[PDB]
Amino acid sequence: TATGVAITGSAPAASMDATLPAQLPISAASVQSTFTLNLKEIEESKEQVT
Amino acid sequence: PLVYTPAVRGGANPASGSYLLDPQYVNSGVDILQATYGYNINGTANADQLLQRDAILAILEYALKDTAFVNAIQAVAAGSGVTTPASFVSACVTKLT
Amino acid sequence: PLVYTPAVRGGANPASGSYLLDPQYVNSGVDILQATYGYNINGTANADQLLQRDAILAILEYALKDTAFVNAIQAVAAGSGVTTPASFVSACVTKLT
Amino acid sequence: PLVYTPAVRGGANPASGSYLLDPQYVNSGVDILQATYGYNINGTANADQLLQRDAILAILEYALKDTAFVNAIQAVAAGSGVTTPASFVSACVTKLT
Repeated sequence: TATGVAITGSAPAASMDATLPAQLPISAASVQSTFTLNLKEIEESKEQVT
Repeated sequence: PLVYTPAVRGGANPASGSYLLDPQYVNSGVDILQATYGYNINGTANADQLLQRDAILAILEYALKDTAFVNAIQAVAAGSGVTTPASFVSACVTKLT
Repeated sequence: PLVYTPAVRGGANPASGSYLLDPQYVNSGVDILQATYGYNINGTANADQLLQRDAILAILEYALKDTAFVNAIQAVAAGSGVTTPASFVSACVTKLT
Repeated sequence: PLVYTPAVRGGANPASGSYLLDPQYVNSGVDILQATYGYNINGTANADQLLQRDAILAILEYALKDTAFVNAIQAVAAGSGVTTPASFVSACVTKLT
């Protein structure tokens, strides 16, 4: 603050700024995907697709 | 029955174990906590202490930030006989039960 | 009337205003808390927030560590009309008044 | 309750889901089908669509091959008003119920 006092005044009260945090968290979750493919499906599709 | 999740948005159950609280502004917007909450360090949680951890986190996020709970815990501290503050916590346990 | 000095051994009123709470073991000796408490950040406390700050520390230095207060705030959450944890604090205000 | 197995001998539940039907000779004479049957391609079969799959494979294996079912479905098509065969199937669903 910057207030106006008299010329013979008495030095008004103090003030400062303030700095604040944000804290923005990540370790909770994760996006994922699965397949479940066989071992014989991979074999007969190496000769039956163009 | 209190259903509850940790109130920070994307950091609800931490994989590190150290649940870090977001800073809430207590005492009617004059002060600031900036707490954390470390999980299990002296054992496990044995299916009852999940309910006690359910109320420690709720009283530390939704209560101290509130302005009607702090004016109700103030009037207990200005009663009679409540000095040497193991009596303040024991005059508060008779009200709640 | 509650009159006390904060329970840390040599750091009651710091010069910086960043009062660091001692680490305490709250969930019946399972979970660690590790808070701080930054002082006046939106002006001074005008002798009414100076009384509420005397009470917020008392629920934080002493009460969450105690094993009889946490059982009382456990049984409030097991009421038949307490869900949605902003009505959890309105269910313990009425006990404290 | 229907008890049923896929009619081709060594190929009942295939790995890839492409259940190749064995060819049947359908018109009691002169034709052949050589169908297949792909399994779950637009989801899964959720415990009721197994029963519909239990009856589609029975009407496709043991019914089109028969000579008294193809004569029973012949006489419905020579009925009254059974034209534009989206109504042939709707005049057959009234007989089955």
